[PDB]
Amino acid sequence: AMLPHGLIVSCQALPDEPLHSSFIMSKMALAAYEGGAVGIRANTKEDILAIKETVDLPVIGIVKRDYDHSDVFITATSKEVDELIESQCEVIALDATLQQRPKETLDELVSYIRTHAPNVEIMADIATVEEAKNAARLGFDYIGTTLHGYTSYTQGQLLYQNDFQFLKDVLQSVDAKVIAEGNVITPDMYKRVMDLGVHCSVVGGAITRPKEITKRFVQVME
Repeated sequence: AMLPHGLIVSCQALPDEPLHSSFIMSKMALAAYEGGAVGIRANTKEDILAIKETVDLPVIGIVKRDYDHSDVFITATSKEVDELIESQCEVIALDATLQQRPKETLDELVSYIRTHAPNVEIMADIATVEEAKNAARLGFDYIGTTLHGYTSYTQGQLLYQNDFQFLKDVLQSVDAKVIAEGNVITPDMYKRVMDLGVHCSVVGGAITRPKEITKRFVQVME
């Protein structure tokens, strides 16, 4: 397995966020590497290639792209997969909910990846326990929780709620490698999720989003 136990840093500034920049994301990933991260989440082929220039950490690649008439935006179709194959990231991740996709179904997209990029591992971005089970059924190499609370049917939910109850349920329903992702904001939460038995945790905003860290300081004053 490409991803060792440990901390993954997500370096995925989108257009219109302050640090949107292949170049800046390559230096964020260099910082995460120097601080002891064991991998990187990255978005778009161009950011993946920039990152692969500054670090040798295995990278988890997505392409975030909206399609009309679909709620699936994380590596929705084989178009995004083909970009990621050219990028040579070690792990291709994709929304592995069962919401309607623009083109291939999720089943078909998994088969597509195994067919055309047999050397790459796959990772399932999921929002629910049933989705996690289905991803295990599809043979995903890793199962992440980034979509928990970020779908229309999980509004309100936060990974940490009720002492990480959702994560507990996920770990008990599958035997696949489970990745805690989404609002892991303190070293203490990170410790907690590793204690609960996840393989890795992914941290984004608490490391690579100074706007969001800034807002957390400023709001104690409200």
